[PDB]
Amino acid sequence: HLEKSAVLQEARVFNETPINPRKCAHILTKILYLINQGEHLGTTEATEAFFAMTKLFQSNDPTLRRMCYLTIKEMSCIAEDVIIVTSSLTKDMTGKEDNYRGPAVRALCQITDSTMLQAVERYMKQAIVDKVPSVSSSALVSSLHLLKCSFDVVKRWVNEAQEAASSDNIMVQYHALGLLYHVRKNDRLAVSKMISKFTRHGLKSPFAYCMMIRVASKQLEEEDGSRDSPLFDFIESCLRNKHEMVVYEAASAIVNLPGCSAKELAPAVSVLQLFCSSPKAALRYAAVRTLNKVAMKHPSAVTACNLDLENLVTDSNRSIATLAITTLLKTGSESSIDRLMKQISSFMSEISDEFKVVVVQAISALCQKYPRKHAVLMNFLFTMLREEGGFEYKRAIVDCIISIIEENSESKETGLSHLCEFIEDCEFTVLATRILHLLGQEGPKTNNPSKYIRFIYNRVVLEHEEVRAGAVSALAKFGAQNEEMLPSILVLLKRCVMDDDNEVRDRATFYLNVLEQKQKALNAGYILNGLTVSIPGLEKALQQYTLEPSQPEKVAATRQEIFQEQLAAVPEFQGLGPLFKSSPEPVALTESETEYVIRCTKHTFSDHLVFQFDCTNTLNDQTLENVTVQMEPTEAYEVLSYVPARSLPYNQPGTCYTLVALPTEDPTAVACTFSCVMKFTVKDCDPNTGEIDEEGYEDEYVLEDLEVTVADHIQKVMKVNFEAAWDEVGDEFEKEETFTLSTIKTLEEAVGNIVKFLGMHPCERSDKVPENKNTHTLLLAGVFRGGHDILVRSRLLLLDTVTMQVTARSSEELPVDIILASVG
Amino acid sequence: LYTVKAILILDNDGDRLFAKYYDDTYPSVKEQKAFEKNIFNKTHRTDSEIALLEGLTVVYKSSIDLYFYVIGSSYENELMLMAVLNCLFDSLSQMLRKNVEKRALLENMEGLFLAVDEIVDGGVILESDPQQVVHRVAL
Amino acid sequence: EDIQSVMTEVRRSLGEIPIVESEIKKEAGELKPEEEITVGPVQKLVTEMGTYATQSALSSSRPTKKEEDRPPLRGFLLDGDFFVAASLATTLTKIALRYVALVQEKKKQNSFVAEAMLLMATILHLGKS
Repeated sequence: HLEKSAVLQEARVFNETPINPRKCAHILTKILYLINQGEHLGTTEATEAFFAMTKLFQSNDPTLRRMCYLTIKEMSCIAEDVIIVTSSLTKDMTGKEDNYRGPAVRALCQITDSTMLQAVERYMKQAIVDKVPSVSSSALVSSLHLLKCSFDVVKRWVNEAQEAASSDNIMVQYHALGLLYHVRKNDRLAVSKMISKFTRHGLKSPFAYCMMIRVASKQLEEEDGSRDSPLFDFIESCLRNKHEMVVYEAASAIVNLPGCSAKELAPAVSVLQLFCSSPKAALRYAAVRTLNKVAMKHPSAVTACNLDLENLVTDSNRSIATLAITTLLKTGSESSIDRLMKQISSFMSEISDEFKVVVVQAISALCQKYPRKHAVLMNFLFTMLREEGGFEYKRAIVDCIISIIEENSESKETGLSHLCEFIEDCEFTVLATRILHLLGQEGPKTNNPSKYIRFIYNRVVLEHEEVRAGAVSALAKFGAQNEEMLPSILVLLKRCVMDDDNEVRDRATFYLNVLEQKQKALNAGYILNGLTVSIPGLEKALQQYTLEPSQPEKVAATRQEIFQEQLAAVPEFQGLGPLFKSSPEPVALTESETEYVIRCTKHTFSDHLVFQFDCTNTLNDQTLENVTVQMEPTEAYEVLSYVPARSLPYNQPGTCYTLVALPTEDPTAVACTFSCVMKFTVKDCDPNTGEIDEEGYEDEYVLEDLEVTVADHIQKVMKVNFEAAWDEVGDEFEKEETFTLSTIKTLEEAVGNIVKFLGMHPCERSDKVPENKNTHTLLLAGVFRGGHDILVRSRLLLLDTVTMQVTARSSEELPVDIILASVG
Repeated sequence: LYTVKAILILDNDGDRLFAKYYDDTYPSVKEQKAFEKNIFNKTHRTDSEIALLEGLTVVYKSSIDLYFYVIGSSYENELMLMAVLNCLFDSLSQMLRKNVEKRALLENMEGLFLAVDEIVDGGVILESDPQQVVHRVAL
Repeated sequence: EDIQSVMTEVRRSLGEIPIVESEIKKEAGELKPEEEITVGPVQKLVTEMGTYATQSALSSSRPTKKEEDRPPLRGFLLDGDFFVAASLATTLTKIALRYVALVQEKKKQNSFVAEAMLLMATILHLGKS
């Protein structure tokens, strides 16, 4: 239509004296036209045009004002000294009428940056509360843009934003709730308060419902303090308003992840909610679906089926038919697959071009995804090869072949062989590469390789370089794997085809010379089956889904080992007792992502305990350095050393340790409590993940106590015969004490309490005791730190409560004393 | 805050009489036109309120020599999108003082540009009331 | 002696690289064990040659791709090879400085049989009886 240069240029007159609202407005229209028609502005002339226009803001005409808003936003980024236009926009923005109000806030806020943010706020507060949708919605979207430049200004607007939220007017609410969710967010909980306020309400605003559904879709039970249900009384889990999109979004989330469970007037576990909307017009597309559903997509699938299946079969309209395939695909599942496959077979008949490729891929893809047997997948993959013969590709040769060598290989090659009979050189580089690669790699004894070779030999002549090169190298590997083959390799390679073309020659000269001339140490080594060049995943199935309706390694296996590894890096802990075990009951001192996350584990050594404290400073305003967790033992333990966490910045874990020595004569338990306080140096930080200030202050954060149990000292085992082990460990360290467990009225619980506490597995599966028997003998075994066995015998008497005489024997005085004390 | 991906009003080839991009995904002419040609090819010569293109529900209508578009998300349905598309058709008609054809749009290029910006704002649906848009805009 | 410099701009440049792998794999080291140097002698080249084939190594600012061309070819033969580092002996160099089978005339053994345009017409001629 227009020329960008002439129009950008003539705009410069505004900058001088002429303001002429008609002429300038036209010139502006022309700018909008240059963009719209599709053109790109030249920067010098743009920069000039922008400074000129600001003069035009003096004249207040509604059409000129309008031109001015669109033109400055489009020209804003390809212009300089734009800042002048802010004042003019504020002047316009306060002027009453929707033409100015709404369009200005949007143009102003786009140009506005954090410095300028402050200016627009009075006018913004006035514009947001409006139940006149233009002014309010433009102001609400405007605030969203402004969250970037400066967050804090926008946040103050949360009250005006909320005020708009209370409208049932669709725009004012959609914008209000949507924006609010973004704005007020400083934690989940404050947003959740905003949502609960609207939540109990039966809106007539579908957009608000939708934007909110998304916020809601996850279970929120902290909305406005707390509440006893994930409840959403606005359609998400409810079905207060029917309208097929909202109904679909809501129904797929709620069914197997309740936003609330099913109500008689609002299904929300049952499959129903989608289905009542399901017979419909074009509208049906949302309605008919599924996704998730109780307990599977399949009972759901049956409802809707009439609709999806008739459109999919009948309509050879692309627009309908696509909705019908997506809808079939959605009502699908593992079960559904029988049905889904016949339909997809049928579908290509309506739209057959790419759609053909897709159905032959889909039937294979569905068989791989939803199991109807891996074999059937191969058989479908043959049908794909047959029908298209060329829309298979290179990625198919690699994917078919890799997939095939899971089971199919002998068959696949053979099928391929037959498939190769097709068409000599229009079959493509890829099929020849597949029969060639497979015949090379399997080295057929399932069928005679001679047919395969004869088929491939012809294809090579008239097809691309990459296959002819493929054919020589394959032949060489084929030689190395099977001796028999060598005579065919020679007739093929001497030919002008499989060698002596171009690329084919170079590869061949190498491959040939290595087979012919050389040892074939290399050739032998090279064939490991004669496999592909790469093993990807199973690419086809996802591709197909969209297209149709258009080494974790480990050391440790035990808590002691993983901790032992962590400990081992540090010297002191392995140098001063080596680790018998680490706790089977590690206790987290301070909860996750509050102030600190500290998890401590107590590790036992031959004569020591090391406490590993994994410390996180989740303090947004700080970053920590030289952090240690300090300890006060409540019994006689010596605290030898502290190992610091070098730094703990915001949200970054670090580990600190305290090594203490264990008593080895203590008459009371090694079940003991340590009071923990982390001390550290704080340097100020701007929350990101870390950043330290030039100077800072000392600060401390209090932590929970760490409890060490007898369970940490002992590792559980059972014995085949307790009595022998029990005598064998040391009846010379034997001590006996009688306890009453009055809070345990039966033997079975009693055995469980001694077993858990001590960290001893009761022998011979003695946690199950004959219910309410007068006498019982409980056999305990486990190994104590240092590597010495500890056996405990508890002879239980059951009155109405449990009394036990617990006799313990151990290779030391300490386990005996420790167990006896801890139990009572 | 997002519903509408883009709005296009296209001649009966898919070429840009108009498009205004409420996505940031097409700003350059080459690609804005490619998009336009892409959506017009699927959707056209099968009029319904549904089309699925690019994994997005595309809602469209037609006139004498134009096809009118809203592209939006496919987690929705036609009807939500349709409310935008109906506003788009309607508001342009009342605004221009003549029904949407290539002739009405070209007749008043300014009414068309302004009217569409009121309907969609950066992919959020700013307005959907045809009457409101028309008063809001000044020719 | 240029070779690190020439190869390296390409090795870190892009274009289309499937078949590139095969050809570079048998090729890069060859001929004389230490007779180049720009900031990568012939040995860096053998390193490179191996990385490009299917290995991994910092050399020529890394190769463009490593994953080979059509499924049969793979890296391995050549990887084993370069017994004597890029030197005319019984390695890549041997292969490179030798020609696969007979190569003489215009019988189509490293040949193409006259002038390419005249040949299209002769191929067309089926000579059906």
